[PDB]
Amino acid sequence: YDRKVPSPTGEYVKEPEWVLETDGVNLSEVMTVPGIDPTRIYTNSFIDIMEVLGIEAGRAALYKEVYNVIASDGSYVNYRHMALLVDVMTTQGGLTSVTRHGFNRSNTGALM
Amino acid sequence: EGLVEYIDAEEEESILIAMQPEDLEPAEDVDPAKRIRVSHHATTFTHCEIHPSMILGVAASIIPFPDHNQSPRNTYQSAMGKQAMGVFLTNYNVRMDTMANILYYPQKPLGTTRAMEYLKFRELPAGQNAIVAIACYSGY
Amino acid sequence: SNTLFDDIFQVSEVDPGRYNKVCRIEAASTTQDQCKLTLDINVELFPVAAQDSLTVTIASSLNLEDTPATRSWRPPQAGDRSLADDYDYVMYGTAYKFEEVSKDLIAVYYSFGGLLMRLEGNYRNLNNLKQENAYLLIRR
Amino acid sequence: SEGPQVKIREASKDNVDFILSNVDLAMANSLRRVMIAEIPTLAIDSVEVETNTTVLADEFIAHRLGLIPLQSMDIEQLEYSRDCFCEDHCDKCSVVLTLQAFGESESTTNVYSKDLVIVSNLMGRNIGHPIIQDKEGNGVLICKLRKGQELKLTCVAKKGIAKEHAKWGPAAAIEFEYDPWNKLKHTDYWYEQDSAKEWPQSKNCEYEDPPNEGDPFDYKAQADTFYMNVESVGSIPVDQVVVRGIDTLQKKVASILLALTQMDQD
Amino acid sequence: RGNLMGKRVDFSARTVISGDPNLELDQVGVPKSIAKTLTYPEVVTPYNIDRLTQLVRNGPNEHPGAKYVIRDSGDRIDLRYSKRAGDIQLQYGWKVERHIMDNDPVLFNRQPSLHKMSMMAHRVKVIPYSTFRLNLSVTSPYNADFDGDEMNLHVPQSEETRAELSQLCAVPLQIVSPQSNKPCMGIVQDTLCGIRKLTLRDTFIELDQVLNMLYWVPDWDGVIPTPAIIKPKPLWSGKQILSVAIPNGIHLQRFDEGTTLLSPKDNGMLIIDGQIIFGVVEKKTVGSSNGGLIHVVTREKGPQVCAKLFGNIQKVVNFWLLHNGFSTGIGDTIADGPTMREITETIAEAKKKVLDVTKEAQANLLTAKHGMTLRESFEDNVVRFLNEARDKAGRLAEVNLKDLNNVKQMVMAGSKGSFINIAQMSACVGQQSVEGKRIAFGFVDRTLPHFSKDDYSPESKGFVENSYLRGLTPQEFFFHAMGGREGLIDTAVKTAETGYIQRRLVKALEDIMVHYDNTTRNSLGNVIQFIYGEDGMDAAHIEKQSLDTIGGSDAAFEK
Amino acid sequence: TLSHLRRTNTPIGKLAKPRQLHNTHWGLVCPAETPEGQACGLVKNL
Amino acid sequence: ANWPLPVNIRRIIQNAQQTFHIDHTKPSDLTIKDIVLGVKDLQENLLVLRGKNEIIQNAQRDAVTLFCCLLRSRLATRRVLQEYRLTKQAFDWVLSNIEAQFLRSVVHPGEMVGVLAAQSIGEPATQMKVTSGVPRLKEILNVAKNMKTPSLTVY
Amino acid sequence: MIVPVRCFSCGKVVGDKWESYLNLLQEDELDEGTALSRLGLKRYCCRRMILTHVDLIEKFLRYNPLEKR
Amino acid sequence: ASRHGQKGTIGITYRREDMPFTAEGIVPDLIINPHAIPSRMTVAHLIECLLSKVAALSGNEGDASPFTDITVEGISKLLREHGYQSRGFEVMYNGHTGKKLMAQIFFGPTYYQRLRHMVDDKIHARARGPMQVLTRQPVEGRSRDGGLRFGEMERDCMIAHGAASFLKERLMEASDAFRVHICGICGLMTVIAKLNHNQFECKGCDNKIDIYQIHIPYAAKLLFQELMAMNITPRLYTDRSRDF
Amino acid sequence: MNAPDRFELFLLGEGESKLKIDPDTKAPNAVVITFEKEDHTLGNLIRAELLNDRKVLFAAYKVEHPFFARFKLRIQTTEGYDPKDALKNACNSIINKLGALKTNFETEWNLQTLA
Amino acid sequence: KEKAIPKDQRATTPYMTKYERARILGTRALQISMNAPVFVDLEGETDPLRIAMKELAEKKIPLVIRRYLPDGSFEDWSVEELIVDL
Amino acid sequence: FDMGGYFIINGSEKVLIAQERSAGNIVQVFKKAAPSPISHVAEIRSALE
Ligand SMILES: [Mg+2]
Ligand SMILES: [Zn+2]
Ligand SMILES: [Zn+2]
Ligand SMILES: [Zn+2]
Repeated sequence: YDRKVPSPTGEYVKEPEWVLETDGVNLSEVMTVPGIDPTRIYTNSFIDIMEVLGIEAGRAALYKEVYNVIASDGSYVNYRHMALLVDVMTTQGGLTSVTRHGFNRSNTGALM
Repeated sequence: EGLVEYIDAEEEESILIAMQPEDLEPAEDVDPAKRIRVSHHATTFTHCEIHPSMILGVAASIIPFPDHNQSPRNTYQSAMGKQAMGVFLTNYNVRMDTMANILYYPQKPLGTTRAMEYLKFRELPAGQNAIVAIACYSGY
Repeated sequence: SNTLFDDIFQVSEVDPGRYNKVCRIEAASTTQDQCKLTLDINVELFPVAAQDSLTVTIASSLNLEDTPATRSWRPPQAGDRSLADDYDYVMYGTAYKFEEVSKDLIAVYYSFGGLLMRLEGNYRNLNNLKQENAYLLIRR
Repeated sequence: SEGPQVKIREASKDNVDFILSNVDLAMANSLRRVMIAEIPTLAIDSVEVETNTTVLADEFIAHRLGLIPLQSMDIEQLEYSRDCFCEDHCDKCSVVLTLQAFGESESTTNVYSKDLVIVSNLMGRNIGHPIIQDKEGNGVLICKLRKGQELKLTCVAKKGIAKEHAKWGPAAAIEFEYDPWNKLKHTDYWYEQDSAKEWPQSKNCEYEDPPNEGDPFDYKAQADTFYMNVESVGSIPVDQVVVRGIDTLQKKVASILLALTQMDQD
Repeated sequence: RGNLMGKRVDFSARTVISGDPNLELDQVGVPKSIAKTLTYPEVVTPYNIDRLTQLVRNGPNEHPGAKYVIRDSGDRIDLRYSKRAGDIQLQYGWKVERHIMDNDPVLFNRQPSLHKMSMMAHRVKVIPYSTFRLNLSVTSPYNADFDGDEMNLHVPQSEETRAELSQLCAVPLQIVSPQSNKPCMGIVQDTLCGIRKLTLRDTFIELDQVLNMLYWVPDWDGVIPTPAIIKPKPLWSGKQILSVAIPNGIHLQRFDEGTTLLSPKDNGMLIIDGQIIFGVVEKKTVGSSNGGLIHVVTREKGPQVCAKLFGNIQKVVNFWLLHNGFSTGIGDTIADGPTMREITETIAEAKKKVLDVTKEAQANLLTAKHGMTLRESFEDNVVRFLNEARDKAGRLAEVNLKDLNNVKQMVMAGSKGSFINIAQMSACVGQQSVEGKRIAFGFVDRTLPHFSKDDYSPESKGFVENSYLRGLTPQEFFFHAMGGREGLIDTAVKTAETGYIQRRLVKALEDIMVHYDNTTRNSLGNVIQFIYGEDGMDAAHIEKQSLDTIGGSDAAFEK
Repeated sequence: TLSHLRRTNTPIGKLAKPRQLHNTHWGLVCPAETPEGQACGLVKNL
Repeated sequence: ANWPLPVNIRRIIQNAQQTFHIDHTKPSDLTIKDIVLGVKDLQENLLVLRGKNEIIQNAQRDAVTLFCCLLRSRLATRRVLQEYRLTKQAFDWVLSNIEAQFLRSVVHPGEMVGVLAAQSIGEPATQMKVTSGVPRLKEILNVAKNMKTPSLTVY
Repeated sequence: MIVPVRCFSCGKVVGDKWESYLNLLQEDELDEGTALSRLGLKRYCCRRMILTHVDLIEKFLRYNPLEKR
Repeated sequence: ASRHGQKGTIGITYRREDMPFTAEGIVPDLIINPHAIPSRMTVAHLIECLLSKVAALSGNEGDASPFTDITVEGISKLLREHGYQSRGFEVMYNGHTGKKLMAQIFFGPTYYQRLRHMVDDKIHARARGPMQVLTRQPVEGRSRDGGLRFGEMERDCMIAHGAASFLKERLMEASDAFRVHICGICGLMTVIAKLNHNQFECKGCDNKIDIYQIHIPYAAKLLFQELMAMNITPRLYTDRSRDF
Repeated sequence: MNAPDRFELFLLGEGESKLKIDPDTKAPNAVVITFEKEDHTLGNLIRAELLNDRKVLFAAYKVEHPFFARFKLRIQTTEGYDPKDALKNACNSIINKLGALKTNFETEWNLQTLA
Repeated sequence: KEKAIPKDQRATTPYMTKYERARILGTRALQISMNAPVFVDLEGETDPLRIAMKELAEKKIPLVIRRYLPDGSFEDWSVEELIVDL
Repeated sequence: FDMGGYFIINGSEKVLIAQERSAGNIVQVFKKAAPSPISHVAEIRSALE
């Protein structure tokens, strides 16, 4: 992959780095393997991110997953629209689904 | 006489069919406008298609040059060809139907299809030959 | 009113580009070795060929006596006298940029309704060109 | 007299071909618009059906009858039904035609426009008679009948213009062309390799000299010397179509002048 | 869901919609019969006592007219059957239910109505015929065409809703969408193609035509601009006349690839004081794009000024295109002989490359790419070669197209089409894929009963070598039909699945609102965000800007 | 009328994708005649 | 460096230059003290929250952090005097417009952002190695324990 | 169902040429192209009016009359 | 619609003297936008027009069967033999002014079809009309003077616009609106109101001075009554019991 | 059905005038004339004739909507020249030119033999 | 009245919102349509909405907006003192 | 031109749409998903006409 890191002169230059892509997720055990950068490891499934790094880390991971889907087709959506959806999904100290088993099990009035 | 044979989908799995007798059957400059046709250089043909155009149905046999169209457009025409006013029957004056539509002056197409002969479209046409201009005239 | 710039140029080359009526001509002044002109000319009304000599003049107004959307343009009337009578090709446009090329070289950009002109010269010959509207007169 | 010039190339009872020179494009275009849409003509407008045992609908026959071209040489002597002081219609603003056909023969019998009979008082006029323009002497095939079928109806003809309905249109296609050599650069010829070889030359190209093949474009030239071919449907003579087209356009301009004068007083 | 959340309502109308380039952006054409059915209860006041009395006299069968008279006591008097006693004497405080007139604000909607711009308020314009009429520029927000689509109309019945509808839902207020902080309305179709043609350097307009074009702009100042060319013939450039529609004081600058101050290709854009200096006008300028002319105008001069811009540009551009013309035919999809010879060789070279790989795999001398099987690696190589063959073939055809080619003209202006459309119509349809893979062996080890088993050549697994101009062979026709069926199935399935997703999302966030303390809370009062969007701004007012401090080298920063 | 007299219907728990135009359909059912709605692919024409 | 931000400063600067017809050659009358203090006190008027307590004031300061960075970068002492050639009258005009434009961009209380956000995310969905498109969006919205193609990225 | 009275495009009368057209095809042994030109139909708008017309009236006339006099 | 998926409605009708005309005097019976061709790639539509033009000029029946040896170039050659542009382009004149159109128009015959959808069978409006017996809302169906559905999605868009008052007007004044009396003790709609005598009573609570009237949709009344028959007590109250 | 009666294209209605002349405030000595029950046939002809007059500075016409048969004509003349007088001269020129054409056509037609 | 914030410590935005303007114009327009006394000089106008717009421009609308907080507290803002900047 | 092929029931023309079904008396082997004790199943819908 190509990542833009600051150059010693002060400019941003693209340098190549070797990145490993995996099928299957074991975040807890892989994160401890020596030789990798634990401060940058990312997982496709935001569920394991929440269980290992916390709700706030899951919040960022959830937004990135949503952003990728929206940006996969080239469409652009304002950040706050996705941020609000992600914030609602993580406001109850956890990842609440948008089905009848998630937001519809709260206490917001029977009529709603 | 053994000149033609009925073949089902299961039996097609064990035969080799030729698109047309013109080129594939005979043992084997070229016009730049003709489509690129593959000979397939096969010398074991067991059957020959009556005509490739017969793979189409009743509704798809009315389209002129359907092979010069994007596939989804042909599908739309098939559905729309069934909603076109015409002459469903010649005895519309003695039948009491819930609803019936009859065109005043039906005309047969200027560009027709050979399969169209057996659908009686030249006897019961649904449409007219209008003079059409493709232009941006008034923005309407 | 009064001429802001006048000189005689020799057309180095003519480029029709992708257009059929407008050509971009590169010319250099015959008296100054640091003056060049890039101009777009409607060759349908004023054909231009290579190695041709053109007298280029820029004026702020067309009326003879000095008078230093201003006013609604009206068709010329019989007996009207103006600087345009002494030239063959006349254009009206606006200056939209003043660029410094070197210590003493100044380039002025003009746009006559989409036909762009670039006048490059020393600081002491293009000092009368202001960021305003001006007429361009060309005589063969 | 030293105004627009006219030169007739081919004259017939159905088509007139001429060159209209020393005229402006606006006038030439307006003339053809008036010839198509604003020349009064006589046509069947209402039909009363007494008996109809045919295989066609009553409105189907009525529509066909309205498209039958009728003589309109003396149309100016007729009056508009809207401008006449009559209950429904009279001999001063209308013509009545009757059609009666019965299937007396075993074979199919054809009903033509020659079977229409005028039952009104023409008062010495020259209008109403259906136009017969074929060798056999029959007219338009209005309907077909078999044995035992009868058609009985009455037609009323009124004067109108094509703007109200196309059936009062007295002129067929009108050819109109100018500058066959494209010397005014009014068209950008679409082509693949060479426009001249791909675009056939108009038949009018022989009446004008070709371009000098290298001369500068003439920006002072204005379109003139229009080539026109007016066709007539047969209701009125083709020459009368052009003559009355000019008359109609002249009257319309005069009406504007008259209206302007009336405003001047007030 | 069927009777409380959504229910059928009165005072509404439905009919087919049509396009009218002579209608303002916010105007809607209403059929006369519909206007005679829908009514608005207007209160009788000293200001309209005379006007309302005339409507009562006109009766309910003559537009403009009235249908009912409601007294202050609540009694309703039907105008029909009432004329026998003569016209009613009106009094202050009464209500006269009269036909909807011109300029009456109405709500115009089209289902499924997936976003707020699909339901906007328009101004009534009673018209002949039995169809609704609306401006072309507002079709994109509605996602509507004129192939038979129908739209719903709703008439407010109170002054409060009348003012609320016209001050929040008005079309001009929806020009800049908050979904992507970019305009959702722009010049489209004929006006987009015409404006691109009109702004070319070769477009010059004579005096007679210029006067007509100038007069077509309602807000024209009555001053004829000086022609770009004064002698030997007064000619106005296309940019000069179009600049009249652009309001004064608008500045816009854009540089495309290779664009300089002396634009050699006439690309880019430069507008000073509402005058176009150089550059062609296309979708990047007058379309629904970020930073375009519409975005600049609506943010600098307001929404009402921007609404007038839509009409002015359309009126001037449509008139010019009416007298200029623009068409397209078979001749626009035909490439010259040399291009076809190059295209045929290009495809043959790709086939030969595919032949070589198909021979190495048969010899087992091909090593599978890491992470993929031998067969999967072979398929990827074949697909890559064939996909590139179509792209290269299309490039040759597109380059050969002349500037006069109508299909090329449409693509350049952005009105319709794209590169792939030109390539498939003229050069090569390409490889047909089902389930993201080549045509599978429906039969035993073959695709159709015309090839021998284990045939992996492009012609066998669904490579359409011909173009739509040349025609598809029967094998290609069936393979192409198979690919299209995948698209039709996806369209049906995608619509159903996506509709459920949208409903779920809306219901989960329907009770979230921004409060007067700038915090985002739901119906329970729980705080979702302590400030909307983490910055407190509105998406409709956001624009993309460059941060000059983050970028650049240290030396550049110091300088 | 002719099309309606030659139509076929496929009642849709199954593990397959019957809506696709299978290769064996060549020459037996029209590859282009199918409804555009919920019945796409399931209703075929001979 | 290209990010969405409320006020388009570049357009405002251009309007000031074109409105007052900046000479671009004659020296300006601006002073270094005026520019630095003019920009500094402008940042104080960019009020999103109006509480008079420490917690709200800190939140207000944080809310305009990024915008102030853009404001300072564009209205730099060197850039204003050297690149823009702004006059004191022009500079004051720019400052007033920036304050007015920023206050117009603030979200209006009572706006139903929740429905707007849902429609802005759902409307694009109708037009839509790893799972993408609607199946992935369904995978995200529906919190499914087992996803089709889980993956890890290791640096 | 029956030959139109007028050409749709230009309004030329074509309803009085149907029998002549049929006669030319049958007795004169002329192809449809030559017969159309001999009838004076030059513009292709008129040619398609007679060339593509279907005479459904003949089929209807085969049914016995509903009401005989 | 044509035989190639191209369908559309009549935008406007023009008389003969307004339509563009060729040098021969032929005016189109129909005008379609060029923009429909590229995105849809219905090349057969263009070929058919070229073939149909040749067929009419030659008095023949065009052969448009899918898989034949007929090529576009062959049609073009025959068309050129007739004195027409090989690609079907013609020089046209503007009907308003008579001036030549700068561009040449693809012009020829094509077979078009009239579909069953006519606007007169769809146009309909409703100010007021019959209501359903059960829900007391506008009936369904054009033939029965029914109303139009203001569905939940439409409600969502109005909530986004912030037009709270308009939303109430659609749901109450433009649809079912019912006034009911509720008891101050029990929130049930079981108050017997003798409006002629100006008397109210809530049997079971034994009160006549604690009655309130509320405006709710008739459907809402039906829901609560249905719930009451289901042993559920939806109680409507006018005063708050808990602070926000 | 909402199809207007076809006679509304040319027939003048009740309480309606053929011409409606109103002064234009956008430019000096400019007037706008509204023609009722007229189309491009007269607007194009009148506008073209006006442009031939050296004392007319601006002359243009437009049809706001094709549904209605009315067009607007804007005329601006030099100071001291009445726009109404300019219209008078233009109409008279058209009438005179048309009359000359009619006579020329008739004399040429009388010289033919086939018809 | 502990739910009424005194004018000295109001912390809401001093700018009238689009929703506040929409209701104020609609409410005042409705009152005008029902024969309410007009407090602004009329230079010729019959539309109640237009008259309301004229009143708002001159700040002659005798109404106050009671902005509610998510806890039940509220602030009273007069139309005259609210700046109309949008 | 009428081709028949339909029934007249209560005055209404009714057409019997052909119904597509899987052939009987044919052995078909299918694979099941991982969450199942059975990996492969051979099923025959025995039918006697
Ligand atoms: Mg549609
Ligand atoms: Zn009479
Ligand atoms: Zn014709
Ligand atoms: Zn009680």
